[PDB]
Amino acid sequence: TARFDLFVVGSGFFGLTIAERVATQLDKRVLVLERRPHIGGNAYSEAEPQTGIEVHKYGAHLFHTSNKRVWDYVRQFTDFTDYRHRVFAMHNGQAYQFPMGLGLVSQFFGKYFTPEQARQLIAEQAAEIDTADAQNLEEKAISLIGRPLYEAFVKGYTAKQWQTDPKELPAANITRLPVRYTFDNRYFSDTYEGLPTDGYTAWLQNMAADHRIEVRLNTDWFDVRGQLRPGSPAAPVVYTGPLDRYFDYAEGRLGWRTLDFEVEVLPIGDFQGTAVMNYNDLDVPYTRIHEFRHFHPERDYRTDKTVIMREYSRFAEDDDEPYYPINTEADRALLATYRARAKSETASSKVLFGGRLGTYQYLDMHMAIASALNMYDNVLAPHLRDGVPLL
Amino acid sequence: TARFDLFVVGSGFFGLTIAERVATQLDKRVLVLERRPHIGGNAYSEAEPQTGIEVHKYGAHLFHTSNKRVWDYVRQFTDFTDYRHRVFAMHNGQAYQFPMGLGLVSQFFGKYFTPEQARQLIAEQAAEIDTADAQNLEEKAISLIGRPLYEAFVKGYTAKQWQTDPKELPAANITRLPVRYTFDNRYFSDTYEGLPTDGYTAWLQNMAADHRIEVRLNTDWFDVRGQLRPGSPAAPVVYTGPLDRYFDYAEGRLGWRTLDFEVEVLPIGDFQGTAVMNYNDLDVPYTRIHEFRHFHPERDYRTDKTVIMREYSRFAEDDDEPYYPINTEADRALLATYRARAKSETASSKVLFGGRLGTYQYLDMHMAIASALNMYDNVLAPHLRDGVPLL
Ligand SMILES: Cc1cc2nc3c(=O)[nH]c(=O)nc-3n(C[C@H](O)[C@H](O)[C@H](O)COP(=O)(O)OP(=O)(O)OC[C@H]3O[C@@H](n4cnc5c(N)ncnc54)[C@H](O)[C@@H]3O)c2cc1C
Ligand SMILES: Cc1cc2nc3c(=O)[nH]c(=O)nc-3n(C[C@H](O)[C@H](O)[C@H](O)COP(=O)(O)OP(=O)(O)OC[C@H]3O[C@@H](n4cnc5c(N)ncnc54)[C@H](O)[C@@H]3O)c2cc1C
Ligand SMILES: O=c1ccn([C@@H]2O[C@H](COP(=O)(O)OP(=O)(O)O[C@H]3O[C@H](CO)[C@H](O)C(F)(F)C3(F)F)[C@@H](O)[C@H]2O)c(=O)[nH]1
Ligand SMILES: O=c1ccn([C@@H]2O[C@H](COP(=O)(O)OP(=O)(O)O[C@H]3O[C@H](CO)[C@H](O)C(F)(F)C3(F)F)[C@@H](O)[C@H]2O)c(=O)[nH]1
Repeated sequence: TARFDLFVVGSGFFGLTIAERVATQLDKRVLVLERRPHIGGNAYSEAEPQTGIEVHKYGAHLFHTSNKRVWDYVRQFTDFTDYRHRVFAMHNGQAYQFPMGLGLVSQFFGKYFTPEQARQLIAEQAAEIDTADAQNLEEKAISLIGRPLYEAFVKGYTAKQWQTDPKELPAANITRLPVRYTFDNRYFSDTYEGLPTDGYTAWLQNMAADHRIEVRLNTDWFDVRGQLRPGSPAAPVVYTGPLDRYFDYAEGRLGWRTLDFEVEVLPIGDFQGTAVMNYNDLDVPYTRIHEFRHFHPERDYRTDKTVIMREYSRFAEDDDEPYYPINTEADRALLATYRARAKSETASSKVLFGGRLGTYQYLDMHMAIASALNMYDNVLAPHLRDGVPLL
Repeated sequence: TARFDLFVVGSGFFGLTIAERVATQLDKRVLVLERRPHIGGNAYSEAEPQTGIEVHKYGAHLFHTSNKRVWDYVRQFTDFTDYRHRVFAMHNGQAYQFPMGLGLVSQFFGKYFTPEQARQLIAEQAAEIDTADAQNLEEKAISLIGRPLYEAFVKGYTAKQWQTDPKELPAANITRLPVRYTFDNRYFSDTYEGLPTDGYTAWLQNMAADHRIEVRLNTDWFDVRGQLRPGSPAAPVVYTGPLDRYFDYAEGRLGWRTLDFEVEVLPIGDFQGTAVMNYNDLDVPYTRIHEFRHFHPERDYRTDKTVIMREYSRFAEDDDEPYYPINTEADRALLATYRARAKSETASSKVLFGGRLGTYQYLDMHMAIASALNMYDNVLAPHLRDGVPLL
């Protein structure tokens, strides 16, 4: 007589992966509850009416992974193009090859450097701190790319994105970018990469297309959990919303970063001649500019119009939507207290916590999907199928 | 009682395509005669013993095509990697993004140019001649990329490759390179591109693997045609050797360009950090340098050794192997006389002429394969199957 076998809070890639796996592999009924008027979370996309160009409404999303299982899993719901993401950096009125590589070095220092000459120069300029003993973002970056490059391509950019002292930011944030001594300027270094052939929304709709999956939009979990859970007493709950918001900020508010976007349809065919242009200087407010027509070069759009998007970073207010965890020393101490409360909620009320917002972690699409598969394999499936305790 | 149904002179991509199609689609026996001690022509490759790195013995060969039929045809004999060829240009001790694009323009002129600002600058600097009215290479290049770029990236390079006045060289030679106003630096602009997964030699061996195809190496056609053709009187002949050499240079010698190579195994892991580096300046003898480890970035070779190859251009002597047709006005006049003789040989002795050497034409791998398929479909197959006259 139980209506649902599982509750899922959030229709992001983590939530949809969980819902899809439980519904199709266990033949169970899943209710997905979404606060927003649309599914997919921040991966939600829409076609711009004038051009037909797919616009990433919540910031550019580029898919990439070296996990074969994840790669094989996502291909069940969408095809991928042969797109290879590349980023250019604007500094002092000049566009630079990016990231760290022979192109960047040769441009910034005025002459060509062999792979060995480049390693030497950097080694010299990284002498202050070694890579292994780097506590924070600043120590890590300087140890990897040297100081003169750090000031001209990291200092200003980091200040605009976090508004937090780099000595207080995690070192893992900078290791997201590949450190290279070749002319290769692929922004990612994963085995598999590409954009959804028919868009992200179509991809996300396929994952929730199963008839055993019900998605209720414009619905807040905390407004309806009092009535739904009695309808299905034994049904566990997978929560992917903000971790601190779940406990009503009892111990305090975790530091988040949010983003403002500026979408504009220009009466020209090409604005910058590339997909993403980073702006490292402080004389400009936005961190970077996206031109979505270059996301799909295999497609042919009108050559008299183009759609660009400028990106702005600031602290996430109470009514803002959290995009990036800050993870300072104070933030991590607060996180540990919420992790304890979360661990108690699992034992007391069968509530699991996952996703970027649910765990306060810097998660990409492929990392959240992989994390969702792990939670399913090791936690959810043994419980829903064999009755194994959730923790 | 006829031993062979077809004679093929040359085991290049043109010759092997012809042989493979006739043998498998018509169930006919084909004799392939090769002057060299190996098959594949200039596409022949070998693994360097110290590293295991595939070396293109007769110059770097990059496959690319927009022809779906050709693409589907070649995949029957080999797989292709996701390799995308890119070339960098060395000038005045600095490495430049190549070819014509926003990267090159921004580097050479000292500041960033928008796609519109770039079109303006070039337009100004191309004012002398318009693209449509370009008679030769020099007029075509200047009309496309402007003069200051022409002198710094085309003048010196063209002088080293052809040693012929650019006003006397074909305009089609420069249109091989994509003219761009974006940051895209893909050297080719075809739909399909990649390198043979298991090497070129394995690819070529598969095309001639059929039991109805016999390949005789170290055999010159003109030494054995007197005895072979009586053995198979009705068998046509597909000749892919030098057109003028076939008629013993009766009307004169066509102008060809040959190449000398300098292969070296260096005691370092990386020489230039990219596959191909062009040298546009005259203060260096070689036209470009290839580093073959970057041809296959999906592979992992030893990091203490690397194999490079320097390329030198000069006029093809009598004992040299012709690589590039010069095609001056005098050359084309001589070609017209050989085309008439060739047309007579087809009527009198059933001898077809194809390939880069057989037609004195600037042919790529995909263009020769496509040309071979056309000759098969429209000429050879109707003759060998229905008895239709060859011309
Ligand atoms: C600006 C930005 C850029 C990114 N770029 C990339 C990229 O380039 N490549 C890449 O691989 N990844 C990228 N990511 C990461 C990726 O978008 C997400 O991690 C991904 O969607 C994974 O799912 P998630 O569960 O963390 O969903 P999230 O989208 O982080 O959000 C999950 C959902 O929970 C819902 N929710 C929250 N609270 C409630 C509630 N109370 N009731 C109901 N629903 C609720 C929200 O509506 C939200 O839709 C980016 C993320 C951001 C923010
Ligand atoms: C230096 C160079 C670089 C190239 N790079 C590329 C590239 O990057 N991408 C691309 O798509 N294409 C490239 N090509 C083109 C390509 O290599 C050839 O066009 C291709 O092999 C097509 O076949 P072909 O018949 O023209 O054979 P070719 O190799 O031009 O030669 C055909 C064969 O005829 C044989 N032969 C000649 N005379 C006799 C005789 N009397 N008896 C017996 N045999 C004879 C020769 O041994 C030779 O092997 C390049 C060519 C050269 C020369
Ligand atoms: O020019 C730069 C670029 C980055 N950084 C530092 O690296 C950190 C992370 O860089 P990222 O590019 O990974 O930042 P993200 O916003 O998470 O990455 C998004 O932006 C990219 C746009 O090309 C991609 O869309 C993406 F995949 F990496 C992203 F979507 F997640 C930054 O926070 C900053 O501190 C710099 O310091 N300077
Ligand atoms: O820097 C340059 C480069 C090219 N050129 C002009 O374009 C003409 C053709 O350029 P190409 O690159 O097509 O010359 P090719 O030798 O036929 O091309 C070979 O070299 C390339 C190496 O990256 C590729 O391997 C290839 F495919 F294009 C090639 F094998 F055929 C040149 O003859 C020259 O006049 C220049 O003037 N300057």
